[PDB]
Amino acid sequence: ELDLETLAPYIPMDGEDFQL
Amino acid sequence: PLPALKLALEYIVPCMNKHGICVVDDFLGKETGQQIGDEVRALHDTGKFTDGQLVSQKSDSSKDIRGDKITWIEGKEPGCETIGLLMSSMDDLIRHCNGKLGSYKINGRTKAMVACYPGNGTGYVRHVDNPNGDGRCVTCIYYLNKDWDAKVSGGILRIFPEGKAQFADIEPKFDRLLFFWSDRRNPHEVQPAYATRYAITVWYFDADERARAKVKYLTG
Ligand SMILES: O=C(O)CCC(=O)C(=O)O
Ligand SMILES: [Fe+3]
Repeated sequence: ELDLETLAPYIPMDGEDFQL
Repeated sequence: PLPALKLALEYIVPCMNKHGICVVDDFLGKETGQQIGDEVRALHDTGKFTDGQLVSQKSDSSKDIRGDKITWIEGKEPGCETIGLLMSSMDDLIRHCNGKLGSYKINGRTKAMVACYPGNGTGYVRHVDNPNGDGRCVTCIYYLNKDWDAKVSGGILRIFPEGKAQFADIEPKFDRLLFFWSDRRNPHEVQPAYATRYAITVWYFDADERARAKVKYLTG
């Protein structure tokens, strides 16, 4: 099987993230 | 935009729980949609876009996977005020969905990905947005292509919702808002685009999954 993370759109894992 | 409470509880929530995909057409109206288009075109014209990237990078060029160019927008930047209004309207809908979208607890989101497929047959191969638990639970996309004729310019987002007898073809229509579960239930592809195609995505996080993903990242 294929590692699907190699096709997945990047998002920052560092920093915060925006809080709702 | 329409009153968030009713749109969220009476349309978005049931549509998402039954189908995992929800289309809201004519979300913000023509005037606001055109203002967003002008802000996006200004980002494009001033060289802000860079090659779209992938979660994990192996030997392959990113352009063999996704052919778009993007920039990340927080919402308060000068010249992005209407994009900021879009993001706040998305957020308002999600907040009115609190605790009603599956079992998720949505507490946060990414910045907005402003993305352009610059024609020339560019697209995005079939993929899952969040295949291995990075916290993303809802993908939210706003399309802003006035005059798009998909039969000639392509660029259809085709989603293959798991277990369904038909796939879901989403034309990147002006002022269309789209939600879908980001996990493996919704593999999808952007079919080749033959004109300049714009869309703005935010991903909403499930609190517990996102915490687990952050722990994994912070521990190596
Ligand atoms: O623009 C679209 O319709 C979808 C883009 C997409 O699938 C992505 O960037 O992950
Ligand atoms: Fe995607």
